[PDB]
Amino acid sequence: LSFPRYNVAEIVIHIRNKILTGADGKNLTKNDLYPNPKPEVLHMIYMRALQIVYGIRLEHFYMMPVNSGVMYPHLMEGFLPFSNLVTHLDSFLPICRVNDFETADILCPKAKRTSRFLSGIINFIHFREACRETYMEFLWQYKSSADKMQQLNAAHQEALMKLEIPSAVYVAQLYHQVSKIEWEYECEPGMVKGIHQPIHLDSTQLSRKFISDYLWSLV
Amino acid sequence: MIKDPRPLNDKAFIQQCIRQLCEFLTENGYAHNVSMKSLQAPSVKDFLKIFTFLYGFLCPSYELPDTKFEEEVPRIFKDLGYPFALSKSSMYTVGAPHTWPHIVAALVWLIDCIKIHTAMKESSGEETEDGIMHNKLFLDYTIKCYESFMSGADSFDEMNAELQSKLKDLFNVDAFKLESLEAKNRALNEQIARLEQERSTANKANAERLKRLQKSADLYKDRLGLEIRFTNINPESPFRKAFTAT
Repeated sequence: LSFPRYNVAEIVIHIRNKILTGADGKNLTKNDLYPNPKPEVLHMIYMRALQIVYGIRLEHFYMMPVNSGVMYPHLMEGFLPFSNLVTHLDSFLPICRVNDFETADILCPKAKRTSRFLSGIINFIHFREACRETYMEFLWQYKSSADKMQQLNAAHQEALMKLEIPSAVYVAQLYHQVSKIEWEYECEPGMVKGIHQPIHLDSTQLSRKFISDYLWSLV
Repeated sequence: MIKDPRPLNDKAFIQQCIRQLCEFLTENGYAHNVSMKSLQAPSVKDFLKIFTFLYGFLCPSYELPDTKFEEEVPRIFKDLGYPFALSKSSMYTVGAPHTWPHIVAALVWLIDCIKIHTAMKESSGEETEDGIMHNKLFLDYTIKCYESFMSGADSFDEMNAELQSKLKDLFNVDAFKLESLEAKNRALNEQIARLEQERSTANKANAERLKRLQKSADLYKDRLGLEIRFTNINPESPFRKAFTAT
């Protein structure tokens, strides 16, 4: 495979569609591409391409580096684009399957060469478009299941953080121990019944004191 | 930026431009002797050597065509974005008294370009307008896909696998690691509902057994006539055989 080679006419359409936006796209014609490409137009195109592929602000191409040391910063504006183009374009065109891009191509664009470079860029743009679809699908499968692990740590650490008589017994036990008796609760509707020997007293036909005395006489 | 903001008539201004030219050559290894004296009025020959040297920093291994230098040099300046025209004839007379001031200015402008370039070489985007986040990763993937596509395709499973692996690490999520906590956090919820049931059976088995031990306490207090927190010792008046003998 070498990449498909568009004719100038088709190159304008693809650039309008994918690279140049609004007024910049509208103004593009075959004329500023062939037979004498226009450096200013090509600069615009390469900058846009780089901004799309790498995410680079247009600003970044017009930046005056720190202790520059230049006499007249403002006489420098025409040169600035170039400096920043070169470095990125050396890396980017190989990716587009172009291996013979040279600074002359930025400074003084030739017809047949820039046509081939533009097709290289355009074809890569279509390919990544296809790659974007599948990447984004994968990036909503993993980041969505990351949301399902946020909620799975919300319900797990909350329910891990929630997990993170000595007066009535001794009174009721002394009765049982010192007397050595226990009631049967089958004491009819009135009588008293229990075990010590079996104790069986009527209580309707017996005094309270008689019952007390009979119980303590066995202790 | 036409206009000439530069006072090309000021001898001090030119001499200073000459000095920069001199300094840059001497300090960046120009192979030929230069000095303030030798740069007051260079020949076309020496000029062409100096220019070839300087432009060399922007176009490595540049050499000028053996003919039509009067056209090349100005064209080169134009393409670099030099705001002021260099006439075909000034090229023929570079070091002459009405020419050198204009040329040396151009050279000093060329030196600034070089300084700019030189700098943006030593000192050296993960969000995209399409909506791609982690662009460096996506680029890495797209590039690898393209190279494969380059050769044979039309599958990118090596790439998709590697991408999947990198996404696993970046997010720490697996179809297993998510599922593991799914039953792991469900396991303690039933256990919590079960620990709730112990504490719920502990409330009814306490309030019913304390209501049952009080009735037995009343039954012992009535039968034996003994209260602890005595009766029936022939009075039923409040107060064993030591109490019965009094």
